[PDB]
Amino acid sequence: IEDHISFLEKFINDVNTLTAKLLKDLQTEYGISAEQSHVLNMLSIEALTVGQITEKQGVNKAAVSRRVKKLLNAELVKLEKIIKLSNKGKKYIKERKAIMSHIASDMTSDFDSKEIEKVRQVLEIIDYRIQSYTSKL
Amino acid sequence: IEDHISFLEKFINDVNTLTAKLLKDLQTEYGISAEQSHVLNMLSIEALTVGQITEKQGVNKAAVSRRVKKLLNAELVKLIIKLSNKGKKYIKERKAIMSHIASDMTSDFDSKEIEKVRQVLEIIDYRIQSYTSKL
Ligand SMILES: O=C(N[C@@H](CO)[C@@H](O)c1ccc([N+](=O)[O-])cc1)C(Cl)Cl
Ligand SMILES: O=C(N[C@@H](CO)[C@@H](O)c1ccc([N+](=O)[O-])cc1)C(Cl)Cl
Repeated sequence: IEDHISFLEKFINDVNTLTAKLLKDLQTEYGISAEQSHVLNMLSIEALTVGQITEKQGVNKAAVSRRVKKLLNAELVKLEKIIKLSNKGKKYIKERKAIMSHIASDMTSDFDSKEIEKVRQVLEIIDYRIQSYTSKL
Repeated sequence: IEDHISFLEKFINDVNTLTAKLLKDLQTEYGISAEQSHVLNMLSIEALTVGQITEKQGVNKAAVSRRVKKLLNAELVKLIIKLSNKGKKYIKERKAIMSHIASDMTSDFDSKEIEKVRQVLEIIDYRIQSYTSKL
């Protein structure tokens, strides 16, 4: 009830702890820092400004800047202007989705796509609401 | 199933987005960065010796090392490293914000619906941890 908030916090912590570990090598192979990939996956969504990324993240603006340039030095992301992803950066995101999808299947081998449908409908609606709140200050 | 993973990925991204904005003013008011707040947030649960404090985040040796102490000074942390009273009070405040907003956002839902939501995230989390542990 405010216990769901905690669970949700724990659930997220776990996904990060897992995704981190699952993506270690690939990040090494790319030269990437964890916080850098999360920017790449953050842009995997479209294109954002360095303030947007800092404001959607909540870390020191300088740090976001230090990671945004390193991605342009590595040709992982390009510019419009705004900051898009480069193809090099895409094959990455693509190599990520592939590792994610392999494990997600194990853990969801025995589910009911109908069970899942309703649950997702409830989330898209919560997601919709979270976004509206965010825009207003 | 890739679209299911994209959504969860996005879903999370917003939650994180939103929590940041919603706590910014209060974290600034306590003089701490967001990153110092999960450090407290992880301790809202337990108390931890550096290793495990990093065992969840999994980032740098220095990132952990130069935020841990800051907090003792701000006086919201103790060493082990457990919460301090001022720290305990911060969380109380943090939980307020989060709960009112989450409530007033789920309010029109049939507990039955939300419950099946949590039950499917629990099964999913149960498998993650188990899998995590298998490294
Ligand atoms: O933006 C920053 N520094 C610039 C200028 O030196 C950048 O060159 C930089 C790159 C890498 C690192 N290093 O710590 O990973 C620091 C700074 C600040 Cl984090 Cl010091
Ligand atoms: O890896 C993270 N990065 C984001 C979360 O929004 C970043 O803004 C951030 C990192 C660490 C902490 N701190 O509380 O541990 C807060 C925020 C998690 Cl906290 Cl989700």
